[PDB]
Amino acid sequence: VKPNPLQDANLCSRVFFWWLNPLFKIGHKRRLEEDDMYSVLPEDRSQHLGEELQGFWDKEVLRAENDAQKPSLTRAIIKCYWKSYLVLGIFTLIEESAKVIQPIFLGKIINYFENYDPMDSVALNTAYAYATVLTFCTLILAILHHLYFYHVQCAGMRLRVAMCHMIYRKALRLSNMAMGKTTTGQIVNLLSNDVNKFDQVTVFLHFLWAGPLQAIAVTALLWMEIGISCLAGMAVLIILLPLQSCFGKLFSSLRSKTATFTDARIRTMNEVITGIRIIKMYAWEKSFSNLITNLRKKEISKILRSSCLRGMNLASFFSASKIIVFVTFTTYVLLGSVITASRVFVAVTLYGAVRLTVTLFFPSAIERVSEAIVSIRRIQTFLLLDEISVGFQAYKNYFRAGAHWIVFIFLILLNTAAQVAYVLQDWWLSYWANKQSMLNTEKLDLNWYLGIYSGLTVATVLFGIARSLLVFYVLVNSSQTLHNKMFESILKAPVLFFDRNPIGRILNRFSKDIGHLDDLLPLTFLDFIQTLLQVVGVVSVAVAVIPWIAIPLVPLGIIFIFLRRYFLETSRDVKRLESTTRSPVFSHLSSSLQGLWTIRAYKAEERCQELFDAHQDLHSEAWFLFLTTSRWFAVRLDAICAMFVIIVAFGSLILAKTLDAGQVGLALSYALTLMGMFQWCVRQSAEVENMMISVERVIEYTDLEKEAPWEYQKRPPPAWPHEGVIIFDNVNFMYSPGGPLVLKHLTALIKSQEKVGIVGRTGAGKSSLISALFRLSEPEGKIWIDKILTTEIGLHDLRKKMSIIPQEPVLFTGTMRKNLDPFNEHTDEELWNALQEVQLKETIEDLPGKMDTELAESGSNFSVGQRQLVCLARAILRKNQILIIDEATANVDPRTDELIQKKIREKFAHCTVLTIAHRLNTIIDSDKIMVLDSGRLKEYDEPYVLL
Ligand SMILES: CCCCC[C@H](O)/C=C/[C@H]1[C@H](O)CC(=O)[C@@H]1C/C=C/CCCC(=O)O
Repeated sequence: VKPNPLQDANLCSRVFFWWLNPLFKIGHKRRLEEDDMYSVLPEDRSQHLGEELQGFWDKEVLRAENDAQKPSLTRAIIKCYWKSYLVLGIFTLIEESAKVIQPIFLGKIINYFENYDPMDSVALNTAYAYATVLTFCTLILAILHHLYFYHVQCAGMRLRVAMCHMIYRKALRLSNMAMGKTTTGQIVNLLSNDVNKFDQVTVFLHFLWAGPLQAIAVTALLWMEIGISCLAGMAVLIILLPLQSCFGKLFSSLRSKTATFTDARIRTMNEVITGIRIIKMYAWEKSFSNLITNLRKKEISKILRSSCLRGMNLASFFSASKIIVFVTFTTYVLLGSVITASRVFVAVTLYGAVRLTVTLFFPSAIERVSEAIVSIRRIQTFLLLDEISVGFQAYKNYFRAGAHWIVFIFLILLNTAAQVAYVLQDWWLSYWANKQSMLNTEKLDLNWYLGIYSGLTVATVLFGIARSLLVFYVLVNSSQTLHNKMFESILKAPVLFFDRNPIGRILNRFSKDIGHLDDLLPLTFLDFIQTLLQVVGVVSVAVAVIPWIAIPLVPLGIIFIFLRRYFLETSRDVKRLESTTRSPVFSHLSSSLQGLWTIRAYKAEERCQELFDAHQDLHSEAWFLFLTTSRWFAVRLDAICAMFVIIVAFGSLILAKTLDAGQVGLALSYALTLMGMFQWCVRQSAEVENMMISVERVIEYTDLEKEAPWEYQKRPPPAWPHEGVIIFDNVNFMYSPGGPLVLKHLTALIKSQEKVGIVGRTGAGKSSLISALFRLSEPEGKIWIDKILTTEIGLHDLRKKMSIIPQEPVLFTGTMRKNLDPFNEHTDEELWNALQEVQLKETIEDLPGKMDTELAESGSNFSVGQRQLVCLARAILRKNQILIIDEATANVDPRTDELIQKKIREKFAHCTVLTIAHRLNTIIDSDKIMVLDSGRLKEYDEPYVLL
C-alpha cells in the first residue's frame, strides 16, 4: 500500500515536521495526481470510529429509557472523548501563563538602565538571566503550539466521521411510513452542512474559560503598577461589544434589501440572454438597457452604505489601542503622580494582550457553540424515529478605471501619515520620561506635554478614518464602470457568439464575478495593506535605535521569498484532491438512497457500508495532508519572527553604554507585537491572488466581435416601403467564417403585391433565407429592396420595416401594454380596436386592470393560440408593407389555426407577402411557388403547371 511515516518517527522530528519533505521535493516538479498521498493511521478508519460511539449511544439510550426521562447525545460524546481534552487543556493552561510573564520580565530589564553604573558586574549577569527567561516563553508560544493545534484539529474530524457513519447506518432501517415524509434533500443536507461545523468548534472551545481568567489576572497586575487609574482603561474596552453588535444587526438589513434588489437584475438578464434572436430581429434593445440601468443604480446606492459601515469598523479596530492609553495616563498624571518608563510599556503590552483576545475571540465561540448544539439537536431528532421490523495588466486595468492617478497619489500620502502618528504618539512618552529623569522644584508644565499628546491622538483617528472610505469608493467605482461596458458589449455581439456558448456560463459570470468584485475584494485589499504597513513601522522603529540590525534582515528577507514559492508550488494541488474526493461521497449517498427497495430484497446491506467506508477513507487521506502542509510553513515563519526578538534584546543589552531606557523599551514593546500580524499578512495575499481570477475573466469581455452600426448618416426617404420588390442575385451564405454553404446561387425575382410560397425538403437550406434579409450574418453578394441595397444602410433602419411572424411566440415579463407597444407611439383605443379585431377583447376584460395585467411564467397562463394571436396583433399594429411568415405546425386542429389563416388571408391588403411552411396543403392558392432543392432553386410560374 502506502506506509505513512507519521509512525516510526521519533520526537524532536515531528515538532518541525521533518518527515514531510519528500512530498515537497516531488510535487516541486511532477504535479502528483492521486497516488502520491499516504494512507491513514489504524485509529482513523470509520469502522473503528463508528462502532464505539454507537455502543456508547446505545448504552445511553438504554439507561435513559430505563428511568422516565428524555435521552441525550451530548452525554454519549463526552463519555468517550473526555481524556483527550483533559490532556489538551494542560497546554492551553501553560501557554496562557506565558503571555502574562513576558511583561513582568520586560519591566526588569528596563529597570537596569534607570539605575546603571558601568563598573558593576554583579548586576549585569542577572539581566542576562532575565533576558534568557524571556526567550523560553517565545519558543513555547511559537514552536510547540503547532503540534497542539494539529491535534485539536484532528480531534474534530473523528467526530465528523463517526456521526456520518451511524447516520448512514440508520438510513437503511427506515420504514415506509417514516421514509415517505422526509425528503432525501434534508437527509443529504444533514451530512453536507451540519457535520461540517464540528471542525471549528473544538478550536474555539477554550476561549470560554481562559477569557474571563486572563482579564482578572491582567487587571490585578495593573493595579500594582499604576493603581486605580487602570479602571479608566477597562471601561473603554467593554463598550465596544454593545456599540458593535447593534451596528451589525443594523447592517444586516442593508444586505437583505440589496439582495432583494439585485435578484430582479439576474432574472431579467436570464430572460434576455434567451430569446435574443427575437429582440435583435424586432429592434427592442433599449428598453432592457434602461430597466437594467435603473436596478444597477439602486443596487450601487444601497451598497455604498454597507461599504462605509465596514470601513468605519476597520478604522475603529485600527485605532482602539490609542484611546485607552491616553485616558489612563492623563488620569494617572492629573491625580498627582509622576511618569516613568518601566510602567508605561508594561501597561501597553498588557492592554494589547487583553483587548485582542477578548473582543475578537470571546464573541465568536458563543455563535460556534450555538450552531453546534443546533446541529446536534437536529441529528438527535433524526436518530430516534421508527425503524424496520496573473500579471500586472490585470491590476492596471482594474485600478485605472476607478479614478485619475491624482487620487492614487493622494491616498498614498494619506496612508503614510497615520502610521507616522501611531509611532510618534508613543515616542512622545519616551521623550517625556527621559526629560523627567534628568531632574534633581522646577517641575514640568503639563499644558505643552499634554496637549501635544492629544493632538497626536486625534490626527491618528482622522487619518485612519479618511483612508478606508476613500479606498472603498475608489474600488467600487471600478465595478460600477466595468459592468456597463460588459452589458453594452453583449447587446451587439452577433448571434454566432451566442449559439456556441451556453447561457449558464454567461449568467454565472454576470452573477458571481460581479458579486466578488462588489463585496469581497476591497475589504481584503484594505486589510492587507494595513497589516503590511504595521510591520514596516515595527521594523523601522527597531532599526533606528540599533542600526546594526540591518545586516541580518537581508539574509532573513531572501529566504521568505523562496520558501513562499517552494510551498505554493504543491499547496495549490491538495485542494483539488480534496474536492474531487469529497464529491463522490455525496454522489454515492444520493445514488444509494433512491435504490433502496432493491437492496432490502436481498440480505446485502453491509457491502454498501464497505463501499462508503472506502469512499470516505480517500477524503480522510486528502484532508490529513492539508493540516500538515499548512503547519510545515508556520514553524519556519515563527522561527524568524522569534529570532528577531532575541537579536533585539541581546543587542540592547550588549550596547547598554550608548543608549537609555526609553528607546529600548519602545523597541521591545513593538517587537513583542509581531507574532499575530505576520501570519495574517502572509495569509491574505493568497485569497487576494485567488479571487483576482474573477477580475481576469471579466475583462475577457469588453472586447468582442461587433456587427455593423445601428444607423448611418445616409438616411432613407421619409417612407421607403412603397413597392416591396425583393429581387435577388447569386448571393451565398457563410454561418462560420470558413464553414459550409447552405445556399448557392439563389437568383429570383419577387414582384409587388405577389403572395409567394417556399417549399422544400427539411434540412436542404429552407430556413436559411431569413438570415439574409435581416442580415444577421452578413452574406456575400447583392440584395436590392426598392432600388436600394441592404448593405449600405444601418440595421435598425432596415429591420424596423420588415415584420416577421415567428413559429413559436414568446411573452415578456410585464404588462399587456408593453408586449404590444413598449414605446408609446399610438393611442389606447387603437390597441383596443386591434385586440377586438384579432378576436380577443373579452379575454382581457376579465382581468382587473386592462392595462396592468401582469403575466409571468414565460407566458404560461395562455395557450399557443392566444400567443400567435397577440403576435398577429403586434404585426397588425406595426402596419408595415413587407411581411415574412414562418410556421411550425404542432398545435391542434380546432378553430385557432383556421382563424389565424383566415385573418392572414383577408385582413392584409395583399401587401408583398411570402410564406414558409412544411405541410403541402398549407401553401395553396398562392401566386408563385419556390421549390428549394439541396442548394439550388428551380421555380415555376403558377401552381396550375406544377401539378
Ligand atoms: C490581527 C489578528 C491577529 C491574530 C490572528 C492569528 O494569528 C490567526 C492566524 C491564522 C492564520 O491563517 C495562520 C493561523 O495559524 C491561524 C489559522 C486559524 C484561524 C482560526 C482560529 C484563529 C484563532 O486562534 O483565533
